[PDB]
Amino acid sequence: KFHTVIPSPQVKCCGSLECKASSKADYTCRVFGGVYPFMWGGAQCFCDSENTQLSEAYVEFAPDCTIDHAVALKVHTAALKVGLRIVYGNTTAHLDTF
Amino acid sequence: PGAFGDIQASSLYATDIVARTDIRLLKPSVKNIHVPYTQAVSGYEMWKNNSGRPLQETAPFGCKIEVEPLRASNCAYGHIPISIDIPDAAFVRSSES
Amino acid sequence: PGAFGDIQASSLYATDIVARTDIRLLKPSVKNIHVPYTQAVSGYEMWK
Amino acid sequence: SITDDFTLTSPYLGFCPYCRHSAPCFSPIKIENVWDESDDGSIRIQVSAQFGYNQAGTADVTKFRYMSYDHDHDIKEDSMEKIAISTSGPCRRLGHKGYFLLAQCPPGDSVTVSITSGASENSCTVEKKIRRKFVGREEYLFPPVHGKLLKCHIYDHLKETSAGYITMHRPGPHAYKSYLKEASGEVYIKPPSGKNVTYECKCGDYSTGIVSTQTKMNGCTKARQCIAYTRDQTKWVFNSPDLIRHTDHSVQGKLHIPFRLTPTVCRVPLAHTPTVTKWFKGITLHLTATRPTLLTTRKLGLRADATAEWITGT
Amino acid sequence: PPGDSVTVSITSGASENSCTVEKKIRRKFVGREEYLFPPVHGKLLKCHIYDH
Repeated sequence: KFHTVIPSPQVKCCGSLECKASSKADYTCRVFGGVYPFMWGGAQCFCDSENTQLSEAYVEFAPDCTIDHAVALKVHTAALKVGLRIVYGNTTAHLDTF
Repeated sequence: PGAFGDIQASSLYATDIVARTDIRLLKPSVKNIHVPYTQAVSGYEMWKNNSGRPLQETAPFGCKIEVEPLRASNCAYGHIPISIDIPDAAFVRSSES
Repeated sequence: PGAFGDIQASSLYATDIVARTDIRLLKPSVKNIHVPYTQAVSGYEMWK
Repeated sequence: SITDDFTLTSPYLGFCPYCRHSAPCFSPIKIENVWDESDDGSIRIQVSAQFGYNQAGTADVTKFRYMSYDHDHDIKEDSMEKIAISTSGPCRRLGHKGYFLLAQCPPGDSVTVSITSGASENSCTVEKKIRRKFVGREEYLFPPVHGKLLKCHIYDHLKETSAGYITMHRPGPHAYKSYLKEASGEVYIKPPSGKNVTYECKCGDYSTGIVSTQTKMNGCTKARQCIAYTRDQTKWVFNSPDLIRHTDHSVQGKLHIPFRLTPTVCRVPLAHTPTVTKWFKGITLHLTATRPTLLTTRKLGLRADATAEWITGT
Repeated sequence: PPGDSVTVSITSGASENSCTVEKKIRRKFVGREEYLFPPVHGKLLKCHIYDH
């Protein structure tokens, strides 16, 4: 299972921001035109409609993935190995052969 | 996206994770700071719901499927041409018996 | 077992009750004192 | 490296989609993540408040620190008997450390974290499907006394165990409208008593500075075109989607995620032994199941026609 | 919350009592999508509510 990591939004919010390239898994970015974002405390910057917000979203491994995960395998020709119990005369021999 | 293997990595502790989970970033509507997003369901979870029964229960010839290493134990199929070179001392003279 | 009449008596106040409910007594697996058992469903309730 | 010094970290305010009044609001107990991969029904919840620590950040099991609604940007401490988790009914608290709570919750369609009394009484409900989980091929409500022992993975009740880490970043700017006066036709910068506050204004020209007292600024007719936030802020906050990042958004430190998913042994029911009636080339199984029990068959030849069915009743 | 009955109770005092009636209360949503509680991000439609 993936953990959608959304970082804290960046607002160079009197001016403009540019989408970059990152190696994080499924790194999605988007630049939004005029925002004027609010928090507990009112207006977060000064210019009215010259405000740009950058949305980032990539994907991680969930913390519980070290236990609940799957492994993808390719398996080639199989080999047979047997344990034999040859009893000849009054002597018993145990042995493994390919 | 939405199928098994939508997120892949060589190991769990790897820094080269590759993923494709269909993340669409939406234009914020509310005044409060927000990152509205939408995503496809976890392919791992979808496969877990639609995995079917394992090889431990769908195996032929009464095979016991075991892991670490992967093996199919105690399979009843076919014939094995064994060739034994019995030591000479085991045989006894026809006079002794 | 599991059908109507798995417990039968000539009267409700009888000392000669006869039954067959498939009581299976299991081996105690825990350290504390226990009588593990499993039983078939009540035939009377099934018929109801 | 991963630190446990919570004096260097601070709680924050999030945007809860469902507060006490059933409306979105800024809350100190916002629910960030909910994890349910435990085979005994427990869940791990991440919150914007820090549990088990006092105001100063030193460990104190009976107290939790949260973000005040005040204009002075302070951190408040309250007792942990006021922390209540509910999913459909009340949930049992099994542990707490930092942003993380562990609870045993009945199945339900939502998760709630509340402060049940005091000044900071609120809630936070998020939509999560918490579903009943059972181990094995037999259904049960609570584990039986008699059964066989399998391998099940559960969340450790101890907070020292670590299941990963979370990245802690520098606190971003937090503009407060209380710091602007707008006296007559020109704006004034009013700090929260003697604390340094930095201003960013667009009164024709970009101007910035730090101030300890009242300031007239220059040519700002409206208070809309300037913002002010406290400079003292240096304690790290979580990488939350509800905060505005600093210009240096690098991973400054790391915190643990407690309650590791460890392997243990569970108690699982043993079903009623089937009654087998034998006929020519076949068997009949008389199966008594009070809860859904899985019957799986297969042939031991080349064809392995495999029946799987969940059986309830006789 | 949804349910089959409605109860009005006097939880304390001399006149502690109750009254229960059979009324079907079911979950209600607006639009073509099911939700448990309204989301932060969405589209604003016309819904009719009881003025508090």
